[PDB]
Amino acid sequence: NLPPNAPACMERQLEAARYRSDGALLLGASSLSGRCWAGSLWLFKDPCAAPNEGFCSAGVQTEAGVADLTWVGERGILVASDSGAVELWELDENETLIVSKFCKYEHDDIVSTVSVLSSGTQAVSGSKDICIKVWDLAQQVVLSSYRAHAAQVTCVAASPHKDSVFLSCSEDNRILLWDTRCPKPASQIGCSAPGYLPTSLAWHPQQSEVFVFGDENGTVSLVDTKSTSCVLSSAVHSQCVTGLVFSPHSVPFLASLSEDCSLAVLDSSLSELFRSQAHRDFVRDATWSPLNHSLLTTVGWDHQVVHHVVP
Amino acid sequence: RVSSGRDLNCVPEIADTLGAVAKQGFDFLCMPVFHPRFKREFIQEPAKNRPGPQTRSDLLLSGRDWNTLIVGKLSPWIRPDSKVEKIRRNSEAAMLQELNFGAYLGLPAFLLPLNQEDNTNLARVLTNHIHTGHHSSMFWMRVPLVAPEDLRDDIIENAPTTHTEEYSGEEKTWMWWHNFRTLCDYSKRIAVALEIGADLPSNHVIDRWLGEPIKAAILPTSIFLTNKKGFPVLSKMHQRLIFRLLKLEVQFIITGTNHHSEKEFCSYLQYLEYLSQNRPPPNAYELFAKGYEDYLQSPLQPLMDNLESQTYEVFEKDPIKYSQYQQAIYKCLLDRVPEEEKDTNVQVLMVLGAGRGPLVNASLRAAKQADRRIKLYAVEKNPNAVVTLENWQFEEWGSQVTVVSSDMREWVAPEKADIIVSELLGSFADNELSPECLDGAQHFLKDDGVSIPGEYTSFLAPISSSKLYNEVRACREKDRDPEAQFEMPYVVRLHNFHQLSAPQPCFTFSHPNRDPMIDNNRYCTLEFPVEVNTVLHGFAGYFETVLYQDITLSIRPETHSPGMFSWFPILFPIKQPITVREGQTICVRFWRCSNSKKVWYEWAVTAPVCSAIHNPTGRSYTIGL
Ligand SMILES: Cc1ncnc2c1ccn2[C@@H]1O[C@@H]2[C@@H](Oc3ccc4cc(Br)c(N)nc4c3)CC[C@]2(O)[C@H]1O
Repeated sequence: NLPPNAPACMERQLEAARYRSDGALLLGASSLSGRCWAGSLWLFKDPCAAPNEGFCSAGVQTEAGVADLTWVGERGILVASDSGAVELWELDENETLIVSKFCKYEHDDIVSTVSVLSSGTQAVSGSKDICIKVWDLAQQVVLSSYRAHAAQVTCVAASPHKDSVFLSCSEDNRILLWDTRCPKPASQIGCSAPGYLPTSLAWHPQQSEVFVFGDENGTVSLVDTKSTSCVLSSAVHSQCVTGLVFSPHSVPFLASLSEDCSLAVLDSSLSELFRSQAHRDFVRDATWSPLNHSLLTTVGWDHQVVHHVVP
Repeated sequence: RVSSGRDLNCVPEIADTLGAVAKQGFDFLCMPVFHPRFKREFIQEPAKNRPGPQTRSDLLLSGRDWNTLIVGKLSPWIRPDSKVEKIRRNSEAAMLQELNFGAYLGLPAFLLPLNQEDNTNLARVLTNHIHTGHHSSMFWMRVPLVAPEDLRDDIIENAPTTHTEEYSGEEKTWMWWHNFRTLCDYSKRIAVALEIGADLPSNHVIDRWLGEPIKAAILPTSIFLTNKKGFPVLSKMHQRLIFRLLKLEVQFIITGTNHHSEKEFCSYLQYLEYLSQNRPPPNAYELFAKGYEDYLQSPLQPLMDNLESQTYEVFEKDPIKYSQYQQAIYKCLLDRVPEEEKDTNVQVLMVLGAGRGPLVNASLRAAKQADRRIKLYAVEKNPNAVVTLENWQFEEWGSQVTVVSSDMREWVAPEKADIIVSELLGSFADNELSPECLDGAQHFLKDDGVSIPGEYTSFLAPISSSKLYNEVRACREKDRDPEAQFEMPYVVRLHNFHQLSAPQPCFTFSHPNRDPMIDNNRYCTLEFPVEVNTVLHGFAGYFETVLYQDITLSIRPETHSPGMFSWFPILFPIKQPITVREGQTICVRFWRCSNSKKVWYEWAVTAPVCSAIHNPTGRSYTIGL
């Protein structure tokens, strides 16, 4: 049975997969081909019933596509839309509907990346318009707007525990460490060699001065913000590294998403432990189960919701 | 009357989006033809075998809508010049796919960015698409005045923005365009879509775009200031550039989201319509020249060829020209015959090249003003024009005017003249052979006789115009030298060009020619200081003439006779464009050559670099004697 307001079918291009603290799967999907080029938001309190539409807890459609997604708390959903808007949608009191809280058109091009800051009162967005905007979720406004980059903004990642700190990476080849407390907030960091364009960023969930980045060539790199010249790097993929996700474990695992249609799971030394060729198209997200730590869920453009058992 | 477009990178439903931009008043729409985020694979499995459709169907709009209202846009992930081989190969395949689809749709224009220095492979793939078939479709190269790297906020603590002046660096995006269109061999299908930023660069950086084929101007919503009532407006400097671009008749494109959210998107449009309506109106010359902008014409050879009726008609509808001729005669008559002799002395006036008689009438009007007695001889070689003259002489002029049907160099005059009047001048003064004509006639001018005009001087100026270079290049005719079109001058209303240096005098002739051995041949060296970085495409030619004393005519822009629209400037092109840096001198050499049968010009640039001698022996261009 389909909930009220929920669309009859889901758009083929699965963009985001986000497990909530309780274990309920949040889905982001875009219609990238055919007549209508829009998107939708889905909730699966039963993650084993996704992508099947008639077996969801909540569903809604968005005006335009969904380039990026993020859980704002336990009821809020922050969306990066093709429209140029950063949208905030809120779960029903019964968690059966997904209602629009705000839709602000602040960016001049597609919004591709969103990360909510450690508190949950603020968020950062990155668009093809080369800008980075710091938002006030409560006030429904842009607090700050930064034109630090020279090409489109590929990834923005808020610090695990600092509301002033966040990472960014662009097609201008710069990885920028941000601190809103400094008069000049960004700082250019990374390895000595310029190399290949950065495409994905992932803060370490335990070491607050360590993160990982993926490049356009399939290389995953381990970076220390302090020593500001990388030591560890593994050519994990044959194509672009789309995303990097850390497992909830005390000694976390690193999931590697790619355009090569595969998923890899790496250790502390960036060594391969698992690999999944389950997808037949681009892998667009990864989300580790909060309930079963060894379970990892991925979505792709092949409309598959694969549940991996990670050893 | 501004033709405008809406740039969108998000179109959920094509029909609703089209109707939306239509209601807002936009003439066309720039939109993706494939979803901007829909990255496609062509080599690697499994992503290669992705099920279709790859985009939205052509059936969604009528053929007419596609041909007229849609401007395609290349997908932002297509990076043909990427450092990653896999990306380079894939973007080549994706670029071809997108361009082929837009050609399939019959799109009038398609946009591609120049957002970096190296676009060699983007040029190789586009050029290849142009040479795959034969079509009219335009390619608008989306290029900004200021590169993003040069307009980024000074917020990177360890990587600061340069506060030093870099004259050449500030002109870096022009070089991107220059190199891209050089590689594509100046295809007439490749034009500029010039993106204007919030902060304008130095005027030199802007001027660097003069003479370039700008077909569209892209204005982001962000550059618009907010006025006291809350309406989007522009700075006085942004207005200056808008007015400049309005003259070039570009299509204005609005990009970005609505930042003046209280008002609608048509407020950005309304401002442009307001600016368009509040410019100086088309003055007598600008209204006349309309239509002839950068339109190349062969200069007339009225000696070798007999001019048509409607040509003399056009010559005639120039009041200022003949007003001045009248005044020059009126002045000469008073100087030649005093008030005491006002009834004893009858001045013998000879109009040499009388056409349909505007100078015969102007001489009569000059006499009925100076209150003096005149005898007229209206000499004309064109027997067709003579029919007009003899029907005029019978019905009006009477015995006062003697119509002579002869070549002025052959005519055996019964008596001598006090004044010989003529209008044998071309856009380059002596190009219609005024010197040779008047030398053959000066035997029948009294020993103290006057010539109106008495003196003429031509002027040259170096110009930059990629539009006019390409316009000439396209003048290739079968059954002749494939490079002949560059070895000939053109009468053109120069519009999209840049004058690289102040006009300097070239050739001077004086009548009567009191010289014992008359030589109309000339060799002249001109040194033109250039204070800009540029590309030399040719030389604009002009003239000035002394009819009598202070009574003159001029087409030299600094001294152009006001309201006089008879002569348009002349153009001497060069076969190969020449790069000129700031501070360098353009040295040109010009010769006026002749034999017994023909006259011509030869020319060559000798600095900063040499050109070949243009028109050796008059091989491509001669004027018949
Ligand atoms: C040897 C000889 N003998 C007798 N007549 C002679 C010749 C050589 C030329 N002509 C005659 O001179 C007349 C010339 O009058 C004009 C009138 C207006 C002009 C406006 C412009 Br713009 C322009 N470029 N040139 C102009 C020329 C051309 C047309 C004309 O009627 C010829 O037949």
